[PDB]
Amino acid sequence: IIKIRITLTSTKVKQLENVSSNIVKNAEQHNLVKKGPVRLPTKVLKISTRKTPNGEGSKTWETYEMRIHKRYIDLEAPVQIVKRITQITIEPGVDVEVVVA
Amino acid sequence: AVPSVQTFGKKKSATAVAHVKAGKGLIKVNGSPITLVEPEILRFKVYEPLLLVGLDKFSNIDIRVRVTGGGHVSQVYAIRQAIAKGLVAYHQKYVDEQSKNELKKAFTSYDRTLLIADSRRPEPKKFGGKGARSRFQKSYR
Amino acid sequence: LVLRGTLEGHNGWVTSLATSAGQPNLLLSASRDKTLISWKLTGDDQKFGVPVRSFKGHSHIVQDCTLTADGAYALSASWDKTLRLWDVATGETYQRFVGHKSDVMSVDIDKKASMIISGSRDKTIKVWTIKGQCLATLLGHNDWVSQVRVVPNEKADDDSVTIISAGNDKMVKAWNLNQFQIEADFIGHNSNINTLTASPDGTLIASAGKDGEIMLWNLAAKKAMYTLSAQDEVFSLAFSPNRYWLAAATATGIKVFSLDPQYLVDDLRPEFAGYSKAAEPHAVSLAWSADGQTLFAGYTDNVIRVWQVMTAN
Amino acid sequence: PGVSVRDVAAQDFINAYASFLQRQGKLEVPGYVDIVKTSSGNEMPPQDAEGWFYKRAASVARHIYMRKQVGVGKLNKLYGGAKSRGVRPYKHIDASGSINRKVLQALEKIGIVEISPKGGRRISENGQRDLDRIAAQTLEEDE
Amino acid sequence: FTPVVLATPIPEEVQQAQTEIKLFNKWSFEEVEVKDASLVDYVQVRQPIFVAHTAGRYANKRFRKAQCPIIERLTNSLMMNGRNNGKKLKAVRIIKHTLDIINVLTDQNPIQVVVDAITNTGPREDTTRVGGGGAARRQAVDVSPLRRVNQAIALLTIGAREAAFRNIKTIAETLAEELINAAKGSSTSYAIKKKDELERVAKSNR
Amino acid sequence: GQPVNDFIDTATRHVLMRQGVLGIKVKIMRDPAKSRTGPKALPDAVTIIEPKEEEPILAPSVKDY
Amino acid sequence: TPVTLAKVIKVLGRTGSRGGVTQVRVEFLEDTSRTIVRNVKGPVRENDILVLMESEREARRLR
Amino acid sequence: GRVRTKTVKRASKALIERYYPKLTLDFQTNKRLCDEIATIQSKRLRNKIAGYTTHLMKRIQKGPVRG
RNA sequence: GACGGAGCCAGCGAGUCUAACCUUGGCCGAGAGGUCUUGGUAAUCUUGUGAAACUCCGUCGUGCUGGGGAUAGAGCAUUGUAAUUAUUGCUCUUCAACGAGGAAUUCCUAGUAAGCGCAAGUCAUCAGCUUGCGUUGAUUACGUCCCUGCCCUUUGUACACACC
RNA sequence: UAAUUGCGAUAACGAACGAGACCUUAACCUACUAAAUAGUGGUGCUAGCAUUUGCUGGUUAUCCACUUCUUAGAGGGACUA
Repeated sequence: IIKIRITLTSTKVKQLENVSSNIVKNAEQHNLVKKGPVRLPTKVLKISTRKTPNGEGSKTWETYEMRIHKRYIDLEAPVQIVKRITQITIEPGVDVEVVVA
Repeated sequence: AVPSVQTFGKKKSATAVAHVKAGKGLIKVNGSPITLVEPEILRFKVYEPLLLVGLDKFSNIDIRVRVTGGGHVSQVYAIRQAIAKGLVAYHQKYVDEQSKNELKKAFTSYDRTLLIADSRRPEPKKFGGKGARSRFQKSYR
Repeated sequence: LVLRGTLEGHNGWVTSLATSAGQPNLLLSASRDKTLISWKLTGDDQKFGVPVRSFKGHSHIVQDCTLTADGAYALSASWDKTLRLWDVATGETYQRFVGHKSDVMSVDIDKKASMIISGSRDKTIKVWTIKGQCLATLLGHNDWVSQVRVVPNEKADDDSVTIISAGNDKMVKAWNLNQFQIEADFIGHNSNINTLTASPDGTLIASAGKDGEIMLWNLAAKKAMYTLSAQDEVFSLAFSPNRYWLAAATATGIKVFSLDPQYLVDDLRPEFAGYSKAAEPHAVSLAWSADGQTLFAGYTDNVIRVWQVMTAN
Repeated sequence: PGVSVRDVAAQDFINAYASFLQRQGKLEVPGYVDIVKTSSGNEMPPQDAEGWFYKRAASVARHIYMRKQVGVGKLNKLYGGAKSRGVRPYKHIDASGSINRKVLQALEKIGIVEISPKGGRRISENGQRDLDRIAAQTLEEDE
Repeated sequence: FTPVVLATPIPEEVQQAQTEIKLFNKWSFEEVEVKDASLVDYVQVRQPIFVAHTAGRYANKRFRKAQCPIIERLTNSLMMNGRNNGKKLKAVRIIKHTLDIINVLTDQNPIQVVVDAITNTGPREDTTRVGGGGAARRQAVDVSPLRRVNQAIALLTIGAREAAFRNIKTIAETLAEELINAAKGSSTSYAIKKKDELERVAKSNR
Repeated sequence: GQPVNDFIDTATRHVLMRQGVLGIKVKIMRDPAKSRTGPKALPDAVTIIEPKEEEPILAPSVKDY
Repeated sequence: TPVTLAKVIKVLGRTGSRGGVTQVRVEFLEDTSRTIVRNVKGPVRENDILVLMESEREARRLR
Repeated sequence: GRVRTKTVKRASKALIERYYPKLTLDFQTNKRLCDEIATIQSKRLRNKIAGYTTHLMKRIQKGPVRG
């Protein structure tokens, strides 16, 4: 019996929501308490860069953006369930981390 | 079960929470009374709903409002909107419908919307000018 | 039966209406302003009902509502895919019922008031409990389950219930909820079928829709009696608990008919000032009282007008 | 019927507690009370070169009463000023850390404010008490 | 007078002066009179206000600046000359002190002197530009009542600033003095002097 | 619109010649009908079904099972 | 002095070279049958009142 | 200027041309009807379709159309 | 309005691995700073970013005045291998042109113009710049084809390098 | 109509791009999911006061709720009704 905390940080939002739905379904499949999703804000990584090369023309700026979403869940699991929920719970690009205490 | 209710007013960023409980009559913002928050030239603007409705109804409600955001002006507008909403939400939930609607119509027949959130938000700054719609002056020659 | 006053306090179309069979003097009206409002009756010739409370929070239109007969539990079917159970005092949220993947359309309670019925625009007929778990999940209709109604069966409280339900896939189905199945099916409507009503004695159902043709099915021998030409869309239908009437709010007027024998008593028209002929304000919500002495009618323009029973001359 | 400081004003309580402090006198005030600026955001030493230490001490006692805990840097950020950068446009510059240090240490030498857990400085029981005794004075300012 | 006192005091001066009728800060909103035709529905004094700061939307539709209350429009007009844009609490403190000066100078209600002043200084016929081939003469035009109110308040404030600029005279004193002389015109006030010049150019260019 | 991002993909290549460089900007607009990740149509085509008629008179009477 | 107070019946159209003048008809507020074309300077609307010191002119297009 | 374009006008004429006896003059009911019988990609496009459809039904109960 | 105390109210943002990022809290320094730990790989700490305009009490009273602070001398710290041809910050002092800007000319129709500060980009240090963000918050229009331009039709042409 | 926007008129008919549709953000939502990296309430325990129950707090985990304000998913809403 241990007590872990998994943090899912990604930008493909519905892949995030689907892996968190997988996690909450596996957590209710053998319930821990309920420990539903805790939802951090959208960190917005905005860059403003000139559209123009070497400088002739009207001055234009594009604000390219990245939209990062962080979520995390506590769990009260055994170590074998920890290994399964770090291994068979995988997806492209979705950063998954399990911090223990 | 200590029949309280929490409501909320919202200016452009000044967001106030309003706690209303069945009490003795104290109206407080940031722990001090509303008579001791000091823009002082909007003091009658926050005095508006109380002496609007005639103060002998406030004797059984204690209200405490906390505001985050904005400036002095928008915080006074946030607290007056929030305690007026809390008054009419009390008179909806805990006493009669027509008392709620009577205070509601007496607020509508003066209102600066007074129980309604204003949709006025600041437009972004567009590039090419230090104003939101202003631009930098040009030379032509 | 001439008009006796004016009721206001809603902001949209007054959709539906109910009272309690023990205490006739309280009203609960559900209207298109996402809010369910109660009245007390005082019998004043200009302010006949006086507002008491309103239950709020719905993300869409409360379409239907019904109460129990001692004023204990209030049920509001609203198009935000839920049905809400309250008390008529303090408005506190007792039991939310979600589960319909599209808009709930009609709810009712039975005569013991622990089996809650909700017909829904996911083509389904759902029976939940007062707790909030589902007892019966019924498929069978091709299109929307627009209105459902329990029937008041025989006396002595038998352990057996019986229900009717319209469907704008052109059916009037009656279902037996002991083994959760159909018990009878009646056909003959030409257009989409909004409203159906069962009698006090549990053998007359009068059903109609956008046709203007009120067809009566007797569930005694399961026979089908006749059809009266209502000639416009019958917005709401009600059976009278004493005169055995068909009281119908229709797309131009309000036709009220006495069944035994075939004679129509009255063709009500409330007079307005300002609205025009192709812009008529029509009636939507109808309710008799529990004693059958007053009649409530809620309209598209927020208002409820009340009719009284009186002599001819 | 109950006395707290939030039922008297801010100007009037700060001036009343400054009058208390220059009445009771001994604070271990510094020697440079007429030399200094109070901030780098000022271009002239203050007008009342006499009792601004007592006004500053009264106001910071009120501020520490009002808050949870605070330090010398955040008191500098509070009492900073708008700086005339000359022809260059204005900014916000911090106040005198030395003066804020010696006034906070003087209220430590009374024991008005003390060191707090998780650092910084928090109000004492007797600091609240004497603040509420002068609040009792100002809530009996009505003759 | 039917008193009630609560936990927080909320003093009796306020509880008496405001509950029977809703005043200004402390000024008479009752018994005011606009003595003139063509100026009703363009002033606004019948629905009062507590203080003349208000959060109104007065641009999204066309004629709602007449629905805006009038001494608010006085504060809005005095917060200009872009060293002074956006200090509206300073401006409304200026009109509070101004109506104080009006009551200590005159026995009249100060909002009545405001109504009288813009009613008296609002010019009646202006003179607009024609294409004018050659000599470029200008046709006389009867100015609208909303522009009567607009140019009245505007010239009041321009006289306040340019008579208040380089002198020990402060803003409420100068605004009060232009307001009383534009109320009962003496032809010593810059507002009504500009009014008389507008009428002279309109007559001689008619 | 955002159909630029969804339903068409670009490919810009500088191609090196015997003389100076040429460039090819291939824009392939795939179907929305087989865009199996994303919405199955450009937001310009509305798909309706046609219904089935019913005979008018029908003799309104009762069946029983 | 003859300062005449008149009532707008109908507004007519935006004259002027620069496009800021309004042609208008005025009923006289005292007689119903004296209705005058008048060029007004600010914004005018229906149902409202005007001041005229020469209410007799009745001009045409301001070019 | 709220003038409806060819997608909304053509699709609303199509659903009233093959779906007259299903629809009504109710904005809420016809919004839910376009939910059921419309394969669309926007709630605002469906709202504008349903609004012009209620507009068309409100004049079609008063007379025909040339088309 | 300047100045001196006192009230005290924001939001988008950035932030160090095998090396010098944001730095809370105590200590001294008038100030700039330097020091001893604690906190952050960040809705966890810097942060309530306690920002400024604004607000109250008080001196100053029209004099190119204490407004403005340019220039210029002396010194103390910080960044850098390096600062003189000032990197920046600070202390003292010097107290200029500037008395509301000519002919022209620019931005703008609602939380919009304007005053007011902060973040971020380059960054060892340098923001008067810019990209964003918030605070206070208007007068005036709801038009026009007059001027400068645009689109459509009709017409004229000896113009097509197209009325320069 | 802002719109080659549509109604209509037709030697034109049926089409395509552009506009619109689309997408991001901004406003509302006591309505589902919630959260010691968000806030409240109550019981902790106590500080100052007047002590007439109270007020303003302090407490990183003392507990239990709670989701109104916060955050972000799934959705609602307006279509000139």
